[PDB]
Amino acid sequence: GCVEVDSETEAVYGMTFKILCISCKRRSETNAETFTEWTFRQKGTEEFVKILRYENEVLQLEEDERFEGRVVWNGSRGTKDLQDLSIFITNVTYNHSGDYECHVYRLLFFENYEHNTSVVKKIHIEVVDKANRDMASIVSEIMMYVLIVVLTIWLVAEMIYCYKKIAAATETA
Amino acid sequence: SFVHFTKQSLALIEQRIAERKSKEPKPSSDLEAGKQLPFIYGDIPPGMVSEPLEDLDPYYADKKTFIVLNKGKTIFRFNATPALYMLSPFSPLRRISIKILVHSLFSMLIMCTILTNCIFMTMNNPPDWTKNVEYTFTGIYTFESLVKILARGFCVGEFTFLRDPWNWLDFVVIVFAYLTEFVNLGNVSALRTFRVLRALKTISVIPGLKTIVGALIQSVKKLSDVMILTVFCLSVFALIGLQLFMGNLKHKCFRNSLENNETLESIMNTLESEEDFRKYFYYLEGSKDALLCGFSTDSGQCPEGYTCVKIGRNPDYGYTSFDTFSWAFLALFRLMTQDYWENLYQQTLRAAGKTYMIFFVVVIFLGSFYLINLILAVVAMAYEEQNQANIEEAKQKELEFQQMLDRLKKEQEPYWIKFKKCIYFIVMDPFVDLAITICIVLNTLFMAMEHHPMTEEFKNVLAIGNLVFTGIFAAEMVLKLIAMDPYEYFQVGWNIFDSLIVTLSLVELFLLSVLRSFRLLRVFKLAKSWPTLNMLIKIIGNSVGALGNLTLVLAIIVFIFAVVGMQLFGKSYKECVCKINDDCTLPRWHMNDFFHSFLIVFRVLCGEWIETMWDCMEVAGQAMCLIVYMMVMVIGNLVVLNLFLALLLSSFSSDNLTAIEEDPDANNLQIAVTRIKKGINYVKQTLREFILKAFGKIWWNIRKTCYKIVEHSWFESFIVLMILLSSGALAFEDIYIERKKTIKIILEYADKIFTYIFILEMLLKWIAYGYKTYFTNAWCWLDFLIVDVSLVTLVANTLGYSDLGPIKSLRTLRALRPLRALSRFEGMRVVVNALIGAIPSIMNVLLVCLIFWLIFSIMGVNLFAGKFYECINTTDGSRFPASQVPNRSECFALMNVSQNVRWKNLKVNFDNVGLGYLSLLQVATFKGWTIIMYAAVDSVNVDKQPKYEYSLYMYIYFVVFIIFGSFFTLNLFIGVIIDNFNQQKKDIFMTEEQKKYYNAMKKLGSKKPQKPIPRPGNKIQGCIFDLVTNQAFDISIMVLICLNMVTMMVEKEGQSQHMTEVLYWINVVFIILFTGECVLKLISLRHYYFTVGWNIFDFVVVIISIVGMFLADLIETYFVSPTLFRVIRLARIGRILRLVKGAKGIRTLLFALMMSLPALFNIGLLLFLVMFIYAIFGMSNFAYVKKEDGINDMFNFETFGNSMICLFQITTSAGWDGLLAPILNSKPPDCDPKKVHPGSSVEGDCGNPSVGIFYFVSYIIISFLVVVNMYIAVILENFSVA
Amino acid sequence: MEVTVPATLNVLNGSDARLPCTFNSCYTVNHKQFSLNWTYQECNNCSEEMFLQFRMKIINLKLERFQDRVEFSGNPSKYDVSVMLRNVQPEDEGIYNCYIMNPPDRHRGHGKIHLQVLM
Ligand SMILES: CC(C)CCC[C@@H](C)[C@H]1CC[C@H]2[C@@H]3CC=C4C[C@@H](OC(=O)CCC(=O)O)CC[C@]4(C)[C@H]3CC[C@]12C
Ligand SMILES: C=C(C)[C@@H]1CCC(C)=C[C@H]1c1c(O)cc(CCCCC)cc1O
Ligand SMILES: *[C@@H]1O[C@H](CO)[C@@H](O)[C@H](O)[C@H]1NC(C)=O
Ligand SMILES: *[C@@H]1O[C@H](CO)[C@@H](O)[C@H](O)[C@H]1NC(C)=O
Ligand SMILES: *[C@@H]1O[C@H](CO)[C@@H](O)[C@H](O)[C@H]1NC(C)=O
Repeated sequence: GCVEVDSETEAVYGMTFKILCISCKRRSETNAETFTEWTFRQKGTEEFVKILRYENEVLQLEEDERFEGRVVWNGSRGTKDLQDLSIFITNVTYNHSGDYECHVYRLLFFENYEHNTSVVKKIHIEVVDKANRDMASIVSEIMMYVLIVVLTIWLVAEMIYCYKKIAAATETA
Repeated sequence: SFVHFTKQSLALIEQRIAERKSKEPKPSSDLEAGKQLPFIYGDIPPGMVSEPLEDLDPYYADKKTFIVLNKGKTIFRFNATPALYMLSPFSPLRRISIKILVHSLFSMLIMCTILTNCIFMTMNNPPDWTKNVEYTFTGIYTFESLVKILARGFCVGEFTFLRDPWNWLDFVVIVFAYLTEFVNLGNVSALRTFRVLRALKTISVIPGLKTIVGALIQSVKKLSDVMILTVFCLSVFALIGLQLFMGNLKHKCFRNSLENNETLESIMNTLESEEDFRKYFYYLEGSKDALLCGFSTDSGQCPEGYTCVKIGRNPDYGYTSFDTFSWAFLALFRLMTQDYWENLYQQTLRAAGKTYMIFFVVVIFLGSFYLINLILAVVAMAYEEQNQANIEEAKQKELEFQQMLDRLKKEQEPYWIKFKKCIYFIVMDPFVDLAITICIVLNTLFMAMEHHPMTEEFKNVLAIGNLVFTGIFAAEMVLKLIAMDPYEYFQVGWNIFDSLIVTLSLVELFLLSVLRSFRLLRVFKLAKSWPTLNMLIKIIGNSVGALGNLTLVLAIIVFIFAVVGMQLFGKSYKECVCKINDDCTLPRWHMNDFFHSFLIVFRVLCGEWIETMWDCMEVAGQAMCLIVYMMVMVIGNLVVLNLFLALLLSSFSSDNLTAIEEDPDANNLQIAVTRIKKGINYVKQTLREFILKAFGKIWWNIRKTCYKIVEHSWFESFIVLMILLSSGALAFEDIYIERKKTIKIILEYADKIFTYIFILEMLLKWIAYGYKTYFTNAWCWLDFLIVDVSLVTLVANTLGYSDLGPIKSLRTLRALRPLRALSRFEGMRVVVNALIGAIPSIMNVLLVCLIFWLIFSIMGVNLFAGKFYECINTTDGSRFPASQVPNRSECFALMNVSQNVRWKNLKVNFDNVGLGYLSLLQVATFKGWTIIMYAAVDSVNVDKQPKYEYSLYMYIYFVVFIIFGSFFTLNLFIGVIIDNFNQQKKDIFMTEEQKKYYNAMKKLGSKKPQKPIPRPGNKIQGCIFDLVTNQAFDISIMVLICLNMVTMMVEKEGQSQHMTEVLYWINVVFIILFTGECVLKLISLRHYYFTVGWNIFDFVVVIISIVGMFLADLIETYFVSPTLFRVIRLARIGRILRLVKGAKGIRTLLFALMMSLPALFNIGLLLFLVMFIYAIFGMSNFAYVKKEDGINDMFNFETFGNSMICLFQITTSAGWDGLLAPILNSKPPDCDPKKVHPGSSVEGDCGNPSVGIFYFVSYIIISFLVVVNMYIAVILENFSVA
Repeated sequence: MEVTVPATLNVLNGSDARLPCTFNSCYTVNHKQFSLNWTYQECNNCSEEMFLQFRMKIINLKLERFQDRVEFSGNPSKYDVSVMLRNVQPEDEGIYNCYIMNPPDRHRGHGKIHLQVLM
């Protein structure tokens, strides 16, 4: 069905980065009409500004110099009901370091009922030049290697001990 | 030998009797009135029949009576007292009446009358002319009761009309008929109901049914302790369910807006209609009840604009609930019988939470498994005793008869034959017979090849092939009629059977779609050489033969129930029909007609009663429907079970006796096999002859080390721990693994250590034993195979190619990892070994069942070849009326103008033999069978729009299949299991470690009587022993616990605070009294309390009671927690659980339990392994199919918990078609191959039909087998215990 | 849809005439949609006169031929919609037809009573 996956925070200068704001309904059989708004506040600024608006399968970027022709839609497509408000950056820079807001507005249609709700998703992005490996993977790899090494050491120690044991037993008998 | 009972004879007999009475044994069954004529005098002179004769009995000689004859064995004793006091026994009126009563034409007259009346009550709205028939019917019933009274008397004395209990019914019906003839009282339906009692006159007149009914009544009366124990257990579990769930099914989702500032209470006073409810609450599309809710996070959720409330009516018309003790008992009975229990399971889980599936697991294990099983095992012992006594007495009677015969013997002391000779041996040699058998098999394979989308060259090929086959068979019959004796050709049942088949085939040729199925009957000719098809033939023949009276009784019972249901509620279904149908027309299942009433009765017998009961209670009141349905179950199920058990025992023992050798007559197949073997051997020897004519202790010093390395408990424990870890790591690969980066990485690296460790273990074993030992062991082969799969996956991933399809499937095969656990666990391995040895035993019966199901599948294919196609409005799924789109051409023409139209076809249908096999599996399991019946009975033709009930009488096809391939085949399976148990010279589910404490615990039940406590004489203390020593304090305590049970039942949902306080204080008083008894028992049984298990149970019960009340009032005042409060206020039931004491009908049950738990635990371990593997593979594959049918937002394969919930649900086969239906989608417009799933890249939203079918057929087969052995273990343990 | 009505009722001139029109339906009687039409005709083939109706509440058309002598004496909830005719006149002799529509049932409940005015 749907899964709510938080985005990543390691955009690398000169490369591409996908910001995924996934907001999904509590019941998937429902009919909705969803649109979204993204606002961005740099590391060195106070107020959030609006950067793009996506409604009815048309993307509208604001007159913004830090995103002019550098962000394209990479969310749900072909539908008026959106459960994936992702966007794509085709050339990451250092002005793309800051905090993003993903405002998603949902209008659910039930029997003689029209509910208007809202969600907000906060995404923090720090831009680097070399993607540093994460502590989880580094520690896991080191631990797997040390565990293999210690297991092998224990096994070989026991083999040599048993060889000496059985040689002594055979010589005794 | 017998005087005519003259005037002087009667006078002298009366004088002697009177003299003996003034001066002031048992009857013999051999000639009791109504049995037969004793052979003491053999025949009787023909010059005297039906005349009052001297009573042929010394015991009744001292009484006043006489005897009559009817030209037959039957003899009836008539009272010599005057009929009504104005009719002497010598009066010609009485003599003529006796003659008529004894004549057999009289009995045949009654038979004709009552059977015609039975055919007449089948009518639903009889016309005017039936009143004349009814009048003549009541007249004919008169002149028979009158004859009976004129022969014996009304109430004169003994041997009068009314002394035999079965004549009360006739008088009752006579007076009822002639009372309602003129007097106007009561409603029509109630009056018309009572004429069904005239059907019991069938039991009265037809011989044998009297004895059968008497035996059934005696058996029911014998069955009392099991019934009361079952009621008590259902009551205890109903109390548990009522406490845990109470108003939980009243949860719904109410709007958050409630415009016009209307409060919830202000809204739920003007809401009456479903569409009005639909505006304020949340209904799923097409559902009739509002969607259920939940407060915990594990329970169900509902949309954004809807909050959760506890107001409304319960689901299923308000009949499915736990609010009231009675409704909770109804639900617990339904869950006992497993009838539609999947809906209750899902509703309860959604309302309360998935954590409460433990309740369902426990109850399905305790009631739906154990109590039903022991009901069966207690009714089976009645048979094993009654039949033993009957055979013993029959043997004694036969021995006495033989002795009497010996005593009596001692007291006595050319034209055409010359040319017919050739055919005499040309049509009876093995070659022709084996050729005929091969032709039969080829014809079967040829006819199991038709299919719906058949091409015309194929169709005519089939036609000509069947023509050739029927010509061959007609020729082979004419070569036995014109070439052999026409009069000797009819002395063999196989000859008559073949003649019948060939005439039917000729009729079809030189002529419907049903005549072509009578060729399928020929496959029974192989029964003459296959000694399991012969066993099935014997089973069916015994059903219609020796045990035919039981079948007749069952038929009468079903007919009576159908008629009673029709009469009671047939007009209710017609008037009050908009209560149960939105279209305001009759539902599929109703009782307006006799056929439909009989279908409902058949459904209830099969085990599907609650769905129809809801509509019954909606249309025709609650009490009436409840009594009718409950009586139907209790009687019909008992009679069907009696038939099953009697037929099984007869076919097992009375039929199989090895009286003759294995085919004492030289079998043609055996002769042909011998000739073939000899010819092959000779040819091979000649060919071989012609061909020959033409032409350093180091290696040991390390191998011993490694061998001893893989022996230690340390190594074994380490590897088992690694197996557990590697298996458990698979449960985490949910659809949510993407949002758990750390755990994903740790697992992606842990699999590598696991692979390395297992490869090292494999190499160590290789060097430990060596190829000879390693590759000759199946467990080692399995482990090596799993290691190979893992190694291939690792190599592929390390070298890339991770997107390759075959490699992805091989990765999916990682779900077999847990199977490595099925070598190191002793219970698992022992159970697997015990299970493997039974496959060859049942292979033959499995093949016979496959053959029978193939015959049924071919018949079904011929009947419904591609006739389930329908024009469907996809918006709402409404089949278009046949008046608008009569066929495929018009449906397609409508596709051009409209948008949402489809010439849809059922996924499980009868298009070919495989799909027919699947449909028959669904029908035999009663899961999804109803859609198939509806589509079948709506059949019209190929490329024709189905019409409602156009082929209504195709229900008989399914009825016949259920009676034959689901009842008799199961009987055969059980029969071939029982004899397997018998062939052995001498438990095989237990391990060696469990054997020792099994033997140790054996003595626990067989314990010597406990030493009585000494009498202490001490001041006050002595009187307290005198108080608690006698059977008055104990009985008062028992009735106190009963009263406590009643005050626990009194609770309901919505009761007032006054009731709450009253019950709380009554329970406080009960706790005070129960503590008082315990303290008194302690101070009177110093140092002997705690020396009897029941006293320790009482002490712990008292303590848990006080503690439960204290924590209950503490949680209420502070730390509000409804769920934990409910759980704590559940130790009150300890008091009622203490009631099992003092009843030697529950303690033995519990001891049988505690005897069987070891084997049950081992089998459950194996079943959990299988369920774990299947759950993992389900997460792997079916985690992205469309959410439809039985797969929804709460019961899916998207997580380990959901997968295990579904697998537990279908372990019993409950709703296994609902989960399979979504998976059968392969291609659009019922699919979306390019479907985007946010948060993942698994594009595609439907599964592989082949993998789904194998999954859901294999799993149910394994579950059925495992439960069969689970039943066997407890049955054997009960056999030993009793 | 069973309607129990007397075949013929004789009422003395100047007295009160209670014509019973009772019916039986499984479904609960609800006034939001219960429908009743009371009609009068001089003969079987004569025209019918609409005087007493029930669409939502009791409505009396007060026809000139009955003036104000017709009232309601029944209860839809108790399934009796009989009316009360006071001071019966000789011209009142005729036929009364009782038409009932109780949803969701679709059958039309007809009840015919032939009232004859006695001296
Ligand atoms: C009807 C169409 C669909 C063909 C199906 C295949 C049949 C030709 C096969 C299936 C099972 C076979 C039978 C399996 C077992 C036996 C028992 C065999 O005899 C014994 O095993 C005797 C053992 C004993 O006497 O102890 C003789 C062949 C026979 C009847 C086989 C005959 C051929 C059968 C019927
Ligand atoms: C001969 C065997 C293996 C056992 C011996 C012990 C007893 C009680 C009966 C026999 C037996 C069957 O003959 C068949 C089954 C079921 C067959 C399917 C198993 C998956 C169970 C089953 O216990
Ligand atoms: C980033 O901002 C700097 C000035 O702060 C400007 O010179 C540069 O063009 C901007 N680059 C992007 C990619 O927005
Ligand atoms: C993401 O953006 C890239 C660049 O426009 C595009 O090629 C790709 O198809 C997009 N993927 C999704 C899932 O939108
Ligand atoms: C980003 O912009 C620079 C400057 O135009 C260009 O050289 C580079 O190739 C771009 N890279 C990507 C990935 O768009």
